Amino acid sequence: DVGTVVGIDLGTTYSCVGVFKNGRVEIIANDQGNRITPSYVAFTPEGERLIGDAAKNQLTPENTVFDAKRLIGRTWNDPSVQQDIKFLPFKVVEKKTKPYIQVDIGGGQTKTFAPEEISAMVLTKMKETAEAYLGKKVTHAVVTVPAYFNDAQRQATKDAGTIAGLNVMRIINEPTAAAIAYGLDKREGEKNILVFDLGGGTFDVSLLTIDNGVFEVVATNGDTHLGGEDFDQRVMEHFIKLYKKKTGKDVRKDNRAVQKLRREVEKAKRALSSQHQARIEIESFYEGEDFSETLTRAKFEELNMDLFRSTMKPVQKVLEDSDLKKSDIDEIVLVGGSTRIPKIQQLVKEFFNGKEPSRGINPDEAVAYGAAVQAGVLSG
Ligand SMILES: Nc1ncnc2c1nc(Br)n2[C@@H]1O[C@H](CO)[C@@H](O)[C@H]1O
Repeated sequence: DVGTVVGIDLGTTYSCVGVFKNGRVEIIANDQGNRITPSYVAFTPEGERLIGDAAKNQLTPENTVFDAKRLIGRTWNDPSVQQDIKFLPFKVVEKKTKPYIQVDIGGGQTKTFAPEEISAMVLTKMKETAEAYLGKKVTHAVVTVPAYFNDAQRQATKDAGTIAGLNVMRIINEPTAAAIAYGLDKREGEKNILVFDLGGGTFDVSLLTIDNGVFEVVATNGDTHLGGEDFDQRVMEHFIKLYKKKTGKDVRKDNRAVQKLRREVEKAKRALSSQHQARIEIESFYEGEDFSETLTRAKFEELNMDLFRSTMKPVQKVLEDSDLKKSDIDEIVLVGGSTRIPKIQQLVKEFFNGKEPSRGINPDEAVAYGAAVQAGVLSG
């Protein structure tokens, strides 16, 4: 009837899908062998619709859609939308009071998609990912949303699901799913949970309270324009300025050379979470002339220190807005791949006077894991 219910984390930049199979949560890998899929849609001049990794990694930016999560369930005239469309390379128009995305789907053919139709495309990819894994059709799902999502934003995420052919049984808050994944629900008494979520493009701090398996979101903070990509971009600036000093050339003149460096800078960033040095390598790069340079963990930290330190400010504001002190935090939950960064981990620990955060689940998978825990109960 309800079949195997899937747990889907529908993120701004990345998405993740999990299932409960043979007594445990399984985080499913896509057709590219990745356990997280970029929340990207691209259209090639030939007319092919690309979703995920193929859409993000395609060398080309007017016909590449991403960050639909910033527009979903919002009106065109929403000041947040108006501010956001200034940074989006694709066209956004007013249609049916909403911010519809306009793209050439190939051969000069123009189409408009509501932000829930783009999220539906990402959700279809997640569903295809789970169906390939399970060997059968998926009809039902548990989809997570940020704790601050209002009525319209939650309904539009439910609508995205319906378009993708999914019955979104439950909409669950992302920090709550993160807490469920660490088994913080299975505890007795009253506990205060600080969820520190540093994603690809958004930073969210949530103060939750657990009272006998029952969660309550007390206060939320963060910065909607601070995430992992901002860290990639700081590294990008360093290498663009250095290539200017070493060759007198301007890398930014070739868009594909920028995308190549962006992909290499992102791989290097991930490597510096485990090791102390990473090398970037690109052929030919720019004007046939090759690219080979190194990045140290210490330099990455120095290029991003102000952005890293800025994350402590909303943590202070949630504590105040919940009338709590550092001593009142029983559990610290780290969410998002960016929390793998050793300096981010050091900063959060020292802010909580040596208190160690929960560890076990990968922070980039915790929300889909928690969603897959709830999906399991619902599957039976
Ligand atoms: N190991 C890691 N070290 C540093 N960053 C990482 C890591 N893994 C992931 Br995934 N990321 C970044 O997290 C964001 C998505 O949540 C993206 O910007 C990713 O680049």
